[PDB]
Amino acid sequence: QRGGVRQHLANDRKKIVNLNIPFFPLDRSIDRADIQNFREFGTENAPATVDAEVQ
Amino acid sequence: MQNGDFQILDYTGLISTMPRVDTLLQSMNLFTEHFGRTTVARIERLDDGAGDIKAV
Repeated sequence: QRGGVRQHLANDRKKIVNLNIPFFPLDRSIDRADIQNFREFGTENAPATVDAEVQ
Repeated sequence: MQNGDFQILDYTGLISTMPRVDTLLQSMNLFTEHFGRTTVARIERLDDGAGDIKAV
């Protein structure tokens, strides 16, 4: 109503957040015992090799 | 070579052996060889000698 009390307005809202991150390791090893007397697949009467298993 | 299916080998060749045979007589040339025509052979022999001479 005219001549009476006024009206008022509010304000906004704010928020903040924090986060972390995970980690993913992976590893495998090699040894002589697996490449000495074994025969490479796909070939015949040929010896295995260390490089092939690394790849 | 290949041991089993997944393994390899070292190949060292072959070894051979034969039995003995003796050739002593053939080395002596002790026999004479004749070549005929049929399966039958003939041989002839002759003997001779001497005798006594009594007094007369």
